[PDB]
Amino acid sequence: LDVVPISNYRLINCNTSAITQACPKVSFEPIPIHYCAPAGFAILKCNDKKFNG
Amino acid sequence: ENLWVTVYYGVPVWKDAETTLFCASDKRNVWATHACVPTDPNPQEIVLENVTENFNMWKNNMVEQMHTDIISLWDQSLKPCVKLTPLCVTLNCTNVNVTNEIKNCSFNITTELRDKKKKVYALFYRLDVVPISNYRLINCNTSAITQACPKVSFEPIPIHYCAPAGFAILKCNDKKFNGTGPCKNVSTVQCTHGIKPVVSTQLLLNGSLAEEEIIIRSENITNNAKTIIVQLNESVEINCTRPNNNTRKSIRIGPGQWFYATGDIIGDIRQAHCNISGTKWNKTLQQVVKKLREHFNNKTIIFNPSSGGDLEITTHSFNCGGEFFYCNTSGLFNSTWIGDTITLPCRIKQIINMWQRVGQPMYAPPIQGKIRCVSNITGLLLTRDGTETFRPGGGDMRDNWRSELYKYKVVKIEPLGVAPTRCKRFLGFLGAAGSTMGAASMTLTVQARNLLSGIKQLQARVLAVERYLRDQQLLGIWGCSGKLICCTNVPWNSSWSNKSQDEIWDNMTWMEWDKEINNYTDIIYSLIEESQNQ
Amino acid sequence: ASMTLTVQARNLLSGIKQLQARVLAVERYLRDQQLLGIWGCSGKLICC
Ligand SMILES: *[C@@H]1O[C@H](CO)[C@@H](O[C@@H]2O[C@H](CO)[C@@H](O[C@@H]3O[C@H](CO[C@H]4O[C@H](CO)[C@@H](O)[C@H](O)[C@@H]4O)[C@@H](O)[C@H](O[C@H]4O[C@H](CO)[C@@H](O)[C@H](O[C@H]5O[C@H](CO)[C@@H](O)[C@H](O)[C@@H]5O)[C@@H]4O)[C@@H]3O)[C@H](O)[C@H]2NC(C)=O)[C@H](O)[C@H]1NC(C)=O
Ligand SMILES: *[C@@H]1O[C@H](CO)[C@@H](O[C@@H]2O[C@H](CO)[C@@H](O)[C@H](O)[C@H]2NC(C)=O)[C@H](O)[C@H]1NC(C)=O
Ligand SMILES: *[C@@H]1O[C@H](CO)[C@@H](O[C@@H]2O[C@H](CO)[C@@H](O)[C@H](O)[C@H]2NC(C)=O)[C@H](O)[C@H]1NC(C)=O
Ligand SMILES: *[C@@H]1O[C@H](CO)[C@@H](O[C@@H]2O[C@H](CO)[C@@H](O)[C@H](O)[C@H]2NC(C)=O)[C@H](O)[C@H]1NC(C)=O
Ligand SMILES: *[C@@H]1O[C@H](CO)[C@@H](O[C@@H]2O[C@H](CO)[C@@H](O)[C@H](O)[C@H]2NC(C)=O)[C@H](O)[C@H]1NC(C)=O
Ligand SMILES: *[C@@H]1O[C@H](CO)[C@@H](O[C@@H]2O[C@H](CO)[C@@H](O)[C@H](O)[C@H]2NC(C)=O)[C@H](O)[C@H]1NC(C)=O
Ligand SMILES: *[C@@H]1O[C@H](CO)[C@@H](O[C@@H]2O[C@H](CO)[C@@H](O)[C@H](O)[C@H]2NC(C)=O)[C@H](O)[C@H]1NC(C)=O
Ligand SMILES: *[C@@H]1O[C@H](CO)[C@@H](O[C@@H]2O[C@H](CO)[C@@H](O)[C@H](O)[C@H]2NC(C)=O)[C@H](O)[C@H]1NC(C)=O
Ligand SMILES: *[C@@H]1O[C@H](CO)[C@@H](O[C@@H]2O[C@H](CO)[C@@H](O)[C@H](O)[C@H]2NC(C)=O)[C@H](O)[C@H]1NC(C)=O
Ligand SMILES: *[C@@H]1O[C@H](CO)[C@@H](O[C@@H]2O[C@H](CO)[C@@H](O)[C@H](O)[C@H]2NC(C)=O)[C@H](O)[C@H]1NC(C)=O
Ligand SMILES: *[C@@H]1O[C@H](CO)[C@@H](O[C@@H]2O[C@H](CO)[C@@H](O)[C@H](O)[C@H]2NC(C)=O)[C@H](O)[C@H]1NC(C)=O
Ligand SMILES: *[C@@H]1O[C@H](CO)[C@@H](O[C@@H]2O[C@H](CO)[C@@H](O)[C@H](O)[C@H]2NC(C)=O)[C@H](O)[C@H]1NC(C)=O
Ligand SMILES: *[C@@H]1O[C@H](CO)[C@@H](O[C@@H]2O[C@H](CO)[C@@H](O)[C@H](O)[C@H]2NC(C)=O)[C@H](O)[C@H]1NC(C)=O
Ligand SMILES: *[C@@H]1O[C@H](CO)[C@@H](O[C@@H]2O[C@H](CO)[C@@H](O)[C@H](O)[C@H]2NC(C)=O)[C@H](O)[C@H]1NC(C)=O
Ligand SMILES: *[C@@H]1O[C@H](CO)[C@@H](O)[C@H](O)[C@H]1NC(C)=O
Ligand SMILES: *[C@@H]1O[C@H](CO)[C@@H](O)[C@H](O)[C@H]1NC(C)=O
Ligand SMILES: *[C@@H]1O[C@H](CO)[C@@H](O)[C@H](O)[C@H]1NC(C)=O
Ligand SMILES: *[C@@H]1O[C@H](CO)[C@@H](O)[C@H](O)[C@H]1NC(C)=O
Ligand SMILES: *[C@@H]1O[C@H](CO)[C@@H](O)[C@H](O)[C@H]1NC(C)=O
Ligand SMILES: *[C@@H]1O[C@H](CO)[C@@H](O)[C@H](O)[C@H]1NC(C)=O
Repeated sequence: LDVVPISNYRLINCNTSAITQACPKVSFEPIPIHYCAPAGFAILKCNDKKFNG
Repeated sequence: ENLWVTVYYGVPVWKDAETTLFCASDKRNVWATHACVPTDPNPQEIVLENVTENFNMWKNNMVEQMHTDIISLWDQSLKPCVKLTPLCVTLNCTNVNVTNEIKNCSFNITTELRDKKKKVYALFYRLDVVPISNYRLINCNTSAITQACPKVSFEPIPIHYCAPAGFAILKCNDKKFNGTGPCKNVSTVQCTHGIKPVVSTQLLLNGSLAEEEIIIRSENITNNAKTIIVQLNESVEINCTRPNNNTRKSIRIGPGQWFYATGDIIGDIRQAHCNISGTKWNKTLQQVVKKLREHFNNKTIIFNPSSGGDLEITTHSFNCGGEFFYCNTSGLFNSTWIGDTITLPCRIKQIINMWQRVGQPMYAPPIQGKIRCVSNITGLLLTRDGTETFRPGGGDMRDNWRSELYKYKVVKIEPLGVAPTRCKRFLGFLGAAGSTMGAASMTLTVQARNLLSGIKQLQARVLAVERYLRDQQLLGIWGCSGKLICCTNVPWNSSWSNKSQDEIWDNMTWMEWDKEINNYTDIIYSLIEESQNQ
Repeated sequence: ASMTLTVQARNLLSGIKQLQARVLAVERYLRDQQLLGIWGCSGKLICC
């Protein structure tokens, strides 16, 4: 899936852009991020069990 | 008798100052990086009655500010695109199929595959190619050539400059005002008019016109070391064209790296040129000379072509539809004055070095089809030789901007001050500046509110807050932390001022008062702080 | 020492790292002033 026919083949993105490899020491495991309010603002939360949106 | 020092805050006075201004303006135009805000759809102008202010366009720091911002916008806009360093190879150039100025060059380039090369052809203008398998691009031995980002036009967008909190921009409205001196009609504005960042070298294009007559502005009309800016009260149209039906060819250099080359030319090869009406040009010169004879004695005045230097200075350059033209103006500056259509041939270049920055060339991609544009000559840049001789010239861009910013001055508001009185313990912003103190003291809230109203903007905002707080801390120390008018118990010294209450309050303005007791402020402020601790 | 309070009060106001330092200095100044306003004597250095 990463190789495309054109001494037979080319990498799939060589005619469109630069491919950057993932930095090898960097994992992709999700870390929970909390979003918090600045001074002057507040975040309100809805607690209705059947609330759809 | 019984006079005491009273502190007033929000007093409509000011002192000259330099600061950071912000833009206001309103795809991907080179001058539209959105680094700054939209305009005010209805900005106000406040006439200051009875205000005389000394202006000096040659000491105006707004010019330096504009020059720097223009360079920055240009450079930011050219960062995200293709460099042409892969093209610095030897070219094989001939003239086999062009004419019975343009060379047909072949060369090798890379492709998206690093192990492959191919031979390609392109047309180049002679001015961009230097002989050494015969030729090299003109800047390959000195720097990297970056092509213009292909989706970015260079058409000027008016930029308004606006004052930060704590500052004001004053405008001079005298019809015959030249570069310096007192202006008897001063208005306060939020922002400047929009100024188009038009780049040109001998004639000024698309600027403002003079209202009554031609105005000749110079720092020193009697020097030879200074330029002369001549503003016309009537425009002269200049019709420029690039008649060759050039085609565009797109060449792949690498992985998403595209180069735009001139392809072949359809039809005849013709020379670029500009058309100026003969009669308007002559009327313009009779008037330019007529007003020049008012500074010069009744001597013969002659005009000659630019005396020397490179193409950027000897010719009139401009950007017309994205192409960079250089035109020969010897057909205009060639005359003697004593007590049909003009055709200027031109040249086109693709590799340019703007604002005299050596080592930073840019390649303008060719533009598909014919180009035509009509511009307004609104002024001239002249110099003098050591009969008086004038020549067109001056490649220093600050002179173009001085022709629009000459009416504006930046001042800093100084809201705190004192005056004696008998107490013991809608005009708009600065509208009261020309009023007497007894009237002006009633608009203090208007100015107090205007003290609060990228890194350079954060620094400006943080500093304005710090200034505000330093004044509030001082008032808290003296007393009356919550008031704009504060009576204290320091008695008034007739030695600071022996003027009567009527002279001070019903005749003098706050500006006059500020000057009158300017050197006692470091005494009075200390006395207030000291009496407070008793 | 209580007679030199203005000397120190004035020295509370007197790149990114400098902007952060200056913004923070302002914020702590204001927090002290807000507190004094809540207690009373918002404009005084000595408050009974
Ligand atoms: C002083 O002030 C003068 C007045 O403002 C200036 O003159 C004006 O200068 C501008 C900019 O050069 C001229 O505007 C250009 O006019 C071109 C002519 O098009 C004509 O035909 C069009 C047909 O549809 C019509 O719509 C136009 O109204 C007009 O009749 C335009 O083609 C050109 O368009 C550019 O901007 C477009 C924005 O969307 C863009 O889409 C265009 O793309 C085209 O070209 C590119 C090039 O690669 C192709 O790739 C595209 O596929 C497509 O073909 C193009 O980028 C623009 O509107 C204006 O006409 C002119 N006025 C006069 C009276 O001539 C002076 O220049 C100022 N002086 C100085 C020194 O600056
Ligand atoms: C690509 O690799 C293949 C590998 O099989 C090469 O094909 C032949 O491989 C055998 C393996 O024993 C060799 O003995 C042959 O000599 C190879 N052929 C040739 C002509 O040498 C194939 O040639 C390689 N292609 C390229 C471009 O190197
Ligand atoms: C880069 O090369 C790839 C592969 O040849 C191109 O992708 C093909 O584009 C055509 C366009 O119609 C499609 O029909 C094919 O199905 C695509 N192939 C694959 C594997 O997706 C791609 O368009 C090329 N990019 C450029 C800029 O030319
Ligand atoms: C540069 O291009 C010219 C193009 O004319 C080459 O000159 C000759 O071109 C004719 C065209 O029919 C060929 O038949 C000749 O064989 C070319 N001359 C030679 C000596 O081969 C010229 O040679 C090219 N130069 C380089 C460095 O390639
Ligand atoms: C890069 O190459 C150009 C072209 O040879 C050099 O420009 C020439 O410099 C000499 C110096 O005396 C001038 O006399 C020529 O008139 C210049 N030629 C042109 C076309 O302007 C340039 O100096 C070289 N740069 C470096 C760093 O060597
Ligand atoms: C002094 O300058 C002001 C502008 O600051 C002039 O006021 C303008 O006058 C024109 C006359 O048609 C009006 O259209 C504008 O709307 C006025 N502008 C403002 C802000 O009021 C004023 O006329 C000038 N006075 C003199 C003696 O030159
Ligand atoms: C070139 O100068 C002419 C004449 O001064 C400008 O055309 C007129 O400008 C006035 C300004 O109030 C308008 O009211 C007229 O409607 C304009 N004429 C037309 C036909 O629209 C012209 O706009 C100037 N060109 C540039 C590029 O500034
Ligand atoms: C612009 O106008 C000002 C004001 O008239 C000129 O300044 C005067 O220049 C004469 C020259 O001898 C001095 O004696 C006056 O004292 C100057 N007046 C002031 C208020 O300083 C100025 O020279 C003019 N400049 C041009 C290029 O016309
Ligand atoms: C404006 O230009 C004139 C002419 O160059 C200056 O006048 C000269 O000033 C120098 C200074 O010492 C004298 O030595 C010359 O003899 C003066 N020449 C004349 C003709 O008087 C004048 O000083 C300049 N003014 C400013 C403000 O720069
Ligand atoms: C520059 O081009 C303009 C038009 O774009 C010319 O203006 C026209 O001139 C003819 C001359 O007979 C008039 O009949 C038209 O009515 C004019 N059109 C407009 C809109 O005014 C202008 O003359 C050209 N300038 C030069 C120097 O040739
Ligand atoms: C502008 O064009 C004029 C001619 O129309 C050029 O002047 C000529 O320059 C050559 C250079 O060798 C002289 O031999 C001629 O005698 C000059 N002609 C006249 C009438 O003096 C002028 O050099 C060109 N200027 C620019 C900046 O290109
Ligand atoms: C300025 O205009 C004059 C007059 O048109 C030009 O004088 C010409 O000079 C050339 C020089 O070789 C003579 O051959 C012509 O016969 C002269 N013209 C006339 C009518 O006698 C002068 O050259 C022009 N200057 C420039 C720089 O072009
Ligand atoms: C420059 O020439 C081209 C081609 O001669 C003109 O554009 C069109 O090109 C297509 C290509 O297939 C032709 O089918 C069209 O008939 C051409 N248009 C016209 C009106 O002939 C292009 O317009 C020319 N440019 C100019 C400014 O004349
Ligand atoms: C500018 O000065 C004029 C007078 O020099 C001021 O006009 C006076 O305004 C007062 C206001 O009550 C009137 O009582 C006087 O009768 C006016 N004098 C004249 C001669 O009409 C004018 O108000 C001043 N401008 C400002 C903003 O205060
Ligand atoms: C690889 O090259 C050989 C050489 O003939 C060809 O037969 C084969 O079909 C090619 N394969 C691809 C994917 O191009
Ligand atoms: C381009 O590369 C080929 C490779 O053989 C060479 O023969 C040709 O002369 C090169 N072209 C130029 C203009 O150097
Ligand atoms: C190009 O190279 C040929 C080879 O001899 C030479 O004769 C010709 O004069 C050269 N042209 C340039 C511009 O160097
Ligand atoms: C420009 O100034 C001259 C000076 O006399 C005047 O005669 C001419 O009418 C003015 N032009 C305009 C458009 O007002
Ligand atoms: C311009 O005025 C001068 C004055 O002598 C005259 O000689 C010249 O022919 C005039 N030019 C035009 C285009 O009328
Ligand atoms: C005025 O200044 C003199 C300076 O010696 C001082 O002695 C006097 O008391 C002062 N008067 C007032 C009203 O401050």
